Amino acid sequence: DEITSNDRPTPLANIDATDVEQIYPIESIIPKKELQFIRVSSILKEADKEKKLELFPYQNNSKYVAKKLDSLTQPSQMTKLQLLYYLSLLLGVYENRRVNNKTKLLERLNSPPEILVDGILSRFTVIKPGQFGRSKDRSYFIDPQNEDKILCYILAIIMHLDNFIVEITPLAHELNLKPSKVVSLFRVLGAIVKGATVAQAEAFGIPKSTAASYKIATMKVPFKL
Amino acid sequence: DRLLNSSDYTQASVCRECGSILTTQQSVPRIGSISTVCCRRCSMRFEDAKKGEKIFIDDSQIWEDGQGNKFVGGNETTTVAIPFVLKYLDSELSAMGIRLRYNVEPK
Amino acid sequence: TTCQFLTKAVLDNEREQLDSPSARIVVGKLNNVGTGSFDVLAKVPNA
Amino acid sequence: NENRETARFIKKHKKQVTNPIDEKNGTSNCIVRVPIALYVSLAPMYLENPLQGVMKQHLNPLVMKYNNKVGGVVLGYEGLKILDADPLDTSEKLIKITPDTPFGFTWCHVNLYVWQPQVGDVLEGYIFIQSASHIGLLIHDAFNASIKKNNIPVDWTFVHNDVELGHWVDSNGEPIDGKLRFTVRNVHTTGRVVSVDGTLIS
Amino acid sequence: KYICAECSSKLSLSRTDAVRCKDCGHRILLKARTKRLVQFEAR
Amino acid sequence: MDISKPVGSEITSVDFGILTAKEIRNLSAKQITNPTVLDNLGHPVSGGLYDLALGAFLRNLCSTCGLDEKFCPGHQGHIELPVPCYNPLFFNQLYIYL
Amino acid sequence: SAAMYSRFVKSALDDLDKNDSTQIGIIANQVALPSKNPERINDKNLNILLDILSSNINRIESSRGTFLIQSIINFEKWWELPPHTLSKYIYFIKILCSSIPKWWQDVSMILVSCFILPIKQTVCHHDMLKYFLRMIPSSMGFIDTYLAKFFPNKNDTRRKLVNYTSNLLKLRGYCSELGFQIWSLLIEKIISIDVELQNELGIKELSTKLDSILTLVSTHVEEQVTPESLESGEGVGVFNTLTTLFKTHVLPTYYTRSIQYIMFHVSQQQLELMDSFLVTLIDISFAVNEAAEKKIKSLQYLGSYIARAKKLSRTQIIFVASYLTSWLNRYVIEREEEVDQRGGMERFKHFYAAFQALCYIFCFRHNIFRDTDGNWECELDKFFQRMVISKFNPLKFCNENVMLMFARIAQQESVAYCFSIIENNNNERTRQQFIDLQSYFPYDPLFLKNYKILMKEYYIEWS
Amino acid sequence: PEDFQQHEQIRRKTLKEKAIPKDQRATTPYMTKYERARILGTRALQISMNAPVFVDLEGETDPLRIAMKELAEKKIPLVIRRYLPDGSFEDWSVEELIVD
Amino acid sequence: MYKTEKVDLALDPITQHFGFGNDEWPKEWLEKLDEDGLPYIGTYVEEGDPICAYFDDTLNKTKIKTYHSSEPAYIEEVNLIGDESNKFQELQTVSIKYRIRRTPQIGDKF
Amino acid sequence: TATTLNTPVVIHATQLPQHVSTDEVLQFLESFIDEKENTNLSSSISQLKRIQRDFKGLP
Amino acid sequence: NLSRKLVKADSFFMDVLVVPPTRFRLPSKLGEEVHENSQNQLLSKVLTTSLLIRDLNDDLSKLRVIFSRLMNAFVTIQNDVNAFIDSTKAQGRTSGKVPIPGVKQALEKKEGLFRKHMMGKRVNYAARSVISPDPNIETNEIGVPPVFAVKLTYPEPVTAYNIAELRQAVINGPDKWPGATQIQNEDGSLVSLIGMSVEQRKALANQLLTPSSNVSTHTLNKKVYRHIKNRDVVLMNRQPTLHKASMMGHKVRVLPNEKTLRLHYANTGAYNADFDGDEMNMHF
Ligand SMILES: [Zn+2]
Ligand SMILES: [Zn+2]
Ligand SMILES: [Zn+2]
Repeated sequence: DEITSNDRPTPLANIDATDVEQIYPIESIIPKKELQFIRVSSILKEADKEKKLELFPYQNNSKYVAKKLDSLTQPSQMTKLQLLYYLSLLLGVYENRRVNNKTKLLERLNSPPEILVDGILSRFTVIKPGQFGRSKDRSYFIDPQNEDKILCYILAIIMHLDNFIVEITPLAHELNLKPSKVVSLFRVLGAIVKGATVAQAEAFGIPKSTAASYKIATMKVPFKL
Repeated sequence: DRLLNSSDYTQASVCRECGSILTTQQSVPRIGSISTVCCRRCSMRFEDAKKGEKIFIDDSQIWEDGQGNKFVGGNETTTVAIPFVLKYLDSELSAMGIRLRYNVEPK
Repeated sequence: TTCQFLTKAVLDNEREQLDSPSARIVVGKLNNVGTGSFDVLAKVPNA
Repeated sequence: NENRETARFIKKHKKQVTNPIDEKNGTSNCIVRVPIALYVSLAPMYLENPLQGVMKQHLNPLVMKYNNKVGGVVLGYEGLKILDADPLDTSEKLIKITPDTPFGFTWCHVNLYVWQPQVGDVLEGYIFIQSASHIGLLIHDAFNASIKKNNIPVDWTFVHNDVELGHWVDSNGEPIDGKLRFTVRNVHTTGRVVSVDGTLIS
Repeated sequence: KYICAECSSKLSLSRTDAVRCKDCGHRILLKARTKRLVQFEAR
Repeated sequence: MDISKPVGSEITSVDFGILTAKEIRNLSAKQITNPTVLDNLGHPVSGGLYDLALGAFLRNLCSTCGLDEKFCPGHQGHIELPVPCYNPLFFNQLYIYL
Repeated sequence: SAAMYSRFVKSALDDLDKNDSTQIGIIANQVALPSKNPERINDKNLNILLDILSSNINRIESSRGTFLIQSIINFEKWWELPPHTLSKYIYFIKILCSSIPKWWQDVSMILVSCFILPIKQTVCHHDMLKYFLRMIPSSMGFIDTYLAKFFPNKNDTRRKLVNYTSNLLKLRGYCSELGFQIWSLLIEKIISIDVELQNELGIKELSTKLDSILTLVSTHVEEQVTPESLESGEGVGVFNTLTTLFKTHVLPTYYTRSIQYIMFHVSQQQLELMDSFLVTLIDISFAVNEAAEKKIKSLQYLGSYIARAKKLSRTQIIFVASYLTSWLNRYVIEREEEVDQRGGMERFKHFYAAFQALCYIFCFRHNIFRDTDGNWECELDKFFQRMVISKFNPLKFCNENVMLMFARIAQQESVAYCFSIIENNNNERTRQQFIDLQSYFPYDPLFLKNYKILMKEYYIEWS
Repeated sequence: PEDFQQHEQIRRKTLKEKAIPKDQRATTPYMTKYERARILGTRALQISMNAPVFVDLEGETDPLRIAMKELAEKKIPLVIRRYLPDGSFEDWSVEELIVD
Repeated sequence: MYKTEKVDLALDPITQHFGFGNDEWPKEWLEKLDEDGLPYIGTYVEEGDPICAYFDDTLNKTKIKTYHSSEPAYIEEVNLIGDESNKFQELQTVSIKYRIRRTPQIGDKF
Repeated sequence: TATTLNTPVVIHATQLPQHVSTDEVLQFLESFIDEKENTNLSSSISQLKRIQRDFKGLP
Repeated sequence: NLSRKLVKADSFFMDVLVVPPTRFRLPSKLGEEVHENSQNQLLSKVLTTSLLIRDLNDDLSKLRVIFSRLMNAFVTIQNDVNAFIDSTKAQGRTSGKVPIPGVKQALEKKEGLFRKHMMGKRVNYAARSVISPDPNIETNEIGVPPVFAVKLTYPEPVTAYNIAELRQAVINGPDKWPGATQIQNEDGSLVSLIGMSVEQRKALANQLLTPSSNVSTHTLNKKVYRHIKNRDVVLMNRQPTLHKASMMGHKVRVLPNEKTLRLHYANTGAYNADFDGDEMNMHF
């Protein structure tokens, strides 16, 4: 059901590096060509959040894009800001999962570059081949293969933007899922679910009395051989 | 008006020279192509386009299928007044181990 | 016994005009045992 | 069971008529008459004039296009025959009506002009108006042609405008009058109006 | 407006409530009538 | 059936046959050999018993005709047996000719 | 930097022949932004581009060349240009799609859809069109699904729709020999506002839009049909198919009254072209194997086509329609021996209408019905006297409005005598909806206030 | 063209061989009820498709009721075939057929 | 005659809730529903009329359960069923009783 | 489109394509055109009178 | 044999068991539980029996009891294909109330496939109803309620012949006295009127007779589907009948009254009828 072998949505990953931030590349997800074609030199000319989330192509209702937006405001942190346009299309396909053309989808995004778009359509969507779209653009479809393929770019961004931790309930429930959906989904890349330690208990605001049900997921070292 | 025109009339399509209804398609066309309707049994694969010199194919037999391939043959098929239950039946009996053939009056 | 009346029917591989209405209507056709046992022609004026 | 099957490769792929050069005048002959048995359906409004009433039924919307079975781009009809089902010539005659609908049948055979594309044969070109990635080639000033980038000669070269369609430069640098050349390599069937697609190595 | 089914122990409960009758351990709750200018049938 | 739709042909007869390996080449679009039909996650597996290359299952697009299930009949498929086995139908006939 | 831009667009076209082709797709994402944004392509960078792309211009058709052609032709709102940049861009439409029926097919998709625009914004929207209607013979194939395609309904706002109704009279005026296609949408869509009108006799939107059609279309088409093109131009070809086209979109619909004003205005201006339509009303009802209700309305198109006008050869009105007065002799000689047979009275829809339509001329023009000498026209003392007490009683099954104007003029002018019969009518006195066709008169008095500008010309009051 | 005419003059001779003209007529020469249950409604849907009419109908807006006003008046332009069921037909018309 | 209907929900924490939450459900069907999501007592149900408009959890929306029968009747009783359970849950089963007013019309049987 | 009312159902060829020269049909297209006036029949007149000038006339 | 075809042994062996299409194996939802087609349960018994014995030639050719992995499974390779087709003879099943029906048993339920699907079809455009006797019917009318005079409709074309009565059907619609419910057009549209207002009931009646935009369908015309009249025929027949004179057609007069069907007095001799609860059909 996939050109990737055997049901796992993991592309060519890395487990055999030495650097902490370089344990998993986004080149496994977003290739070199689309990653370097962003006119990014106009974002941090402005600073206020009203003047940042109102010139992007997509405006959501919630703060699920901007939950780490104040963690990057300096232009010393531009490498993950290319992911924040991808934050603006992290939900760019699934909350419009019903419709699958592009010129109707052009009224969803106020003038983006189309070269930034069709790396996700060619792989992560299952195409309806129709020439009624092809004089315009590339139509597609989302099959029932595509329910847990659409979250790992949070386990390498929302993990990545706060020094490699992920908490359950601001992730299992801001994505609207039950916290038992993920335990059979934790070990799809090499992630480890674990409890409450002796130092990092303050990273959400929990006591020690629910510490056996306070379960965290993080990455420190290359995955244990 | 009763036993055929209940809801079971249709313009089903029959490949003549093998005699089936379940075999043909309304194929997803090429870029400019319109109304690409063909059969798959009386056709053959374009990987077998070999051989008198090799004859130049005439573009009325190059036609895109569903999976993405390209194969060649089995073109003409018209609309035949058929019940769907018969269209159910010749695949019901194909599975049990009987091959089936039909034919029409205009050849 | 139409399970067993095809070992004596497919094996022979016949050609049936299927003109009885227990075979004429299974393809959908006008009946020879009634008011459509023929057709109508149509006079036209000229060539 | 190897060589017996292989005979059908040609009888359903034989070029029905191939044509050599014509008159030595630049053009070539691919206008030709074919009678065909057009199994048409009737016009129940028009059972007082089927000499016209079935002509407006599958014949005037049959013009100026290509089909599957004649293997050529049909152009025009002549000699309207209509056929019967009797040992009868006769002025008035019978039409078999359908036993389900007023849309009757007749298995008549009438005589058609057709244009056909052949392979490797020369054909006329007129400077009509010149394109960007095409040279203007109006075959009989009626239908269009096509080229590619990968099949243009070296001495074929171009100049764009400078003061105020497009200038083309031959092997030495002087434009000519309307008559052009074009050879045939492929065809493309399924556009809106059909056209051919060839090379220029002859 | 939710009259219990044990001993008609009248309660007016909302959502997110611990359902029990309010003298003993019974669960089932009915619902009462409210006046509405509704046109009804008489022939 | 409507008067506004004619039909330009009919059906005359019937003909029979018996399943040979030659007519398995062009009869279908894809093999079927994987045991289960769809796993967890909701997708029907491709190259599967509900393949999309064998019809159109559960409102997906049909990967043989390219249009929706309102215009999809569903297409023929085929297994390949480990050994070519009997047809118990015809077990009453070529038992004796054997 | 102008020399720095010229090498930025010359280094693009090279490596597609080296199969790299880097700098191609970067520009075509810039030519699709609106004019709301200063970071798009502009005047200088485009004409430099449209000549450097034209170095060796056989470089479009490849596996990567659908992304380039579209947004150049989709330069949205392309009438914002000074007359220096405007030259080479219009030339580029004349080089890009001059022979390929694939994107020039998407050009007339634009040039017809941009005819909804005002006329002073279409200085070249139709002059681009008219050039290939005189040079190319067969570009008429793929515009034949482009006429009724770009008709929106009234869900769109007002000024885009009805301005499109005028923008194709420029285009037809140079494309004359074709004749029939351009009407084939605008013949149908007179009915659609009219269907929503007589059942409304949300209604105010039918006031000024009908003012935006009636005074609009019946003036510029009126300047098409002109005496300077009778027998030298293309004027005879105008009349050849504006009768049968009137027959197939005014006659098949009933109770739909704004549509009979097409040829009601341009041929009343003269003498012959009315009489060209006087033979048009003849051939309709006078055959055998025609329709069912063809005897009533077509000769009811002679009722107020004679009465309420002014320019008629009235020596020919008795003369040309003498066959209908010879019908009234033919109806009484050969066809009064059939009534006591199988059947009722309603075989003869031809009799209560065409006799009524000639009596619809009666109450309106009584000074025409007298000569100089003192007699009556065609001996009215016997002709309308013989038809009183016959086997039909033509004073029994009648109309209300006009067939009870039969009471003033019949006595004071001494025409007939029916005053002791009116009491005798209502004792003896499908078919229940047969009155629906025999109650409406085609050319009724005019109600509007700003199309009466055109049609108070040949329209008189009650006397 | 090769074995097209193998199927062009195999039908123009198996129409001679299968025909019977009016001289060798052998069937019952009446306008019978299955015929009357045929040629009305075969013209009635045919006359429903705006076919021409010869006789003035009495406004009787039913497609069936016009043809019985023609059948007892004979301006009915239809021709009946009749099968002798082992490979021979027989021809008629309505002008030389009379009603029960 | 009586037709006691019922409403069973999702055949894990409880995620199906009677009543309304906080979305805006399309009005004009105030005419049958109390804001607790249970209907009235004694109103005239038709086909084209909600019964138990309840508030979801998977989108946090209010879905509407209309009437699947012809039978233009009135609405009578409301029972509330849940589970006696020490880890007690919010009640998730309503068994609503109808009474259909059957006049003796022609074609009945005596 | 393309149904039995829009397209004839079965088409086949009678015989071999009896060939004419390019100038032969210049005498025999006039009977196809001049029998017209004694949408598609609009575009059957104007575009075919402009292919007259392939081998007969000049614009 | 006009084609001169050789008969070969390869047909009489089952190489392939061709699997039925998607639209013929579709799992619907029925009951408290849901599970897919019982054909696919036969197929997914064969594959994991095939693919158990498929992967043993790995264990002999890429070089004892391992030979019994194939022979005593060949008896189940045999038992694969047969119980797909015919399950008269499989392994000894206990009284578990059901062995699974493959195709031929799954054709004929109570030996009723042709008897309910092919020959004895379930039919659209019907009416089942309780009967009643009533006078003033001349033995071939049926008085009908208006609720069967609004539901069963009749296709009928427009012409230059059916306009005056036929525009009355369009202007009522599905409301009352018989009207017009599904207006179609020159191509085959389905323009309903079950929610379109009386503005759209007076509109479409001035629209129905129009020549087609496509001149390829130049002769056709719109079909106003009126309900039922005094001018059409209802066929009616009793269900347990066992003779010829039971399929007796009648015309119909609309009868503004309650909801049953009205047989005439004299007609009860044919149908072998009572009125003790017995009730017969109605077709159209
Ligand atoms: Zn085939
Ligand atoms: Zn209590
Ligand atoms: Zn398919």
